[PDB]
Amino acid sequence: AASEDEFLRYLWRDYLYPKQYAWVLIAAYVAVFVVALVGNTLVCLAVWRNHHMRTVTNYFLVNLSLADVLATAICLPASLLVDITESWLFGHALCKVIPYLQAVSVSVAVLTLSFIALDRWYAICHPLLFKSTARRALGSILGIWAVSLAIMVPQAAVMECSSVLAFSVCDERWADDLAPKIYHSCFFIVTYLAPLGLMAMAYFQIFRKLWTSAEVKQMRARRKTAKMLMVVVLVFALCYLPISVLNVLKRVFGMFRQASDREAVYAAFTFSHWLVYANSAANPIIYNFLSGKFREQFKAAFSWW
Ligand SMILES: CCCCCCCC/C=C\CCCCCCCC(=O)O[C@H](COC(=O)CCCCCCCCCCCCCCC)COP(=O)(O)OC[C@H](O)CO
Ligand SMILES: Cc1ccc(-c2ncccn2)c(C(=O)N2C[C@H](COc3ccc(F)cn3)CC[C@H]2C)c1
Ligand SMILES: CCCCCCCCS[C@@H]1O[C@H](CO)[C@@H](O)[C@H](O)[C@H]1O
Ligand SMILES: CCCCCCCCS[C@@H]1O[C@H](CO)[C@@H](O)[C@H](O)[C@H]1O
Ligand SMILES: CCCCCCCCS[C@@H]1O[C@H](CO)[C@@H](O)[C@H](O)[C@H]1O
Ligand SMILES: [Cl-]
Repeated sequence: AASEDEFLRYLWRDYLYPKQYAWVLIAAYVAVFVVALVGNTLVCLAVWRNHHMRTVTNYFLVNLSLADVLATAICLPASLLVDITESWLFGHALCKVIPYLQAVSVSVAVLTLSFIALDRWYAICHPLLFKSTARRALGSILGIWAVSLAIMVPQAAVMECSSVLAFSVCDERWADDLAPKIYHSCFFIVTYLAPLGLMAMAYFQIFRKLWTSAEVKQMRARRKTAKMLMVVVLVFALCYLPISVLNVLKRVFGMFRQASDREAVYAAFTFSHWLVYANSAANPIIYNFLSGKFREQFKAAFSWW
């Protein structure tokens, strides 16, 4: 009578749920992969074609798309396999490269948003101290890459591919308990908390300032960009909060060592990994709704191809 209820429960646990879980996982990763690649390519195209769009902000936004593409093309497919098998199938060398490239992508992105807020802050709040030209934005972009490429070397250095006795795992090799705590504390503050906290205070001051016929035309244009950039910074802080918190709890507070909640821990990190990659898909979509100049070029792309 009730025996069929027990069968359908084990049918759900053994087959239906895991098959319904792998489908949503792969569809979410694939949908983000496609949208992030097309959108971020359109961003680079829209600025390359439209010469009026070659502002200092948009030159930095193109750099953000390069960091997003780097993570989507290389890191996203690797993260998808790890989140399914929970093992490393790409060998010893890629165990250092891919984790390194992901850290490099995060540094470039947050440093790019920082220089954008810094450029807007001096342009609106404190004029005539520092001149910002597209020629000098290209030099800042190169410095952003040089710094990110350098400071993420220790991340690559600690990666180790160790066999488990038939399958390999890629994880960090730490000689002592204190080093990972100090490193991952600095990682969280340097790549997340400090820049976003400064950015929030910068945009709050920019909001106070923004909210002669030429000066009114200037403000209304600057208002359209501030409204967009504040959303980008807000979506960025949200997309990156879960993984940043999970890494601090794991690496600094020694959590998630018990194997009883294993699947729930995998589910939490998996969704947080996807949220990072979803950010790359969000940015072009944000530019479409909050920027009419990007919207125009995006509509021109769908009409042509
Ligand atoms: C690693 C990479 C770093 C380098 C990357 C560079 C990134 C650069 C980005 C943006 C430029 C920001 C420019 C600076 C903007 C600063 C804006 C600012 O002063 O904020 C005020 C609030 O602060 C205050 O009370 C103080 C608030 C303190 C909050 C502390 C907790 C959050 C931490 C947040 C991060 C700390 C970082 C530390 C930097 C060394 C509000 O203004 P308001 O008009 O009301 O006048 C003040 C009023 O009189 C206070 O009532
Ligand atoms: C899957 C993924 C996605 C995003 C992040 C991330 N974390 C913090 C801020 C932003 N994003 C992480 C991550 O947890 N980290 C980044 C890095 C490893 O990245 C990868 C990426 C793909 C792969 F197959 C193996 N490792 C070094 C360790 C650690 C800090 C992992
Ligand atoms: C918003 C749409 C509805 C979401 C519903 C999610 C149901 C998940 S049931 C799932 O059953 C497994 C059986 O093996 C257990 O292991 C898991 O702990 C448990 O989470
Ligand atoms: C992304 C690829 C799919 C991942 C699915 C993970 C969820 C497993 S649910 C369930 O967990 C039980 C634990 O008690 C086992 O007994 C069952 O055999 C298993 O079905
Ligand atoms: C650069 C800053 C470095 C900060 C990290 C080093 C200090 C350890 S924090 C400490 O970690 C323990 C791990 O077991 C937890 O049990 C505690 O609750 C928590 O307070
Ligand atoms: Cl792994």
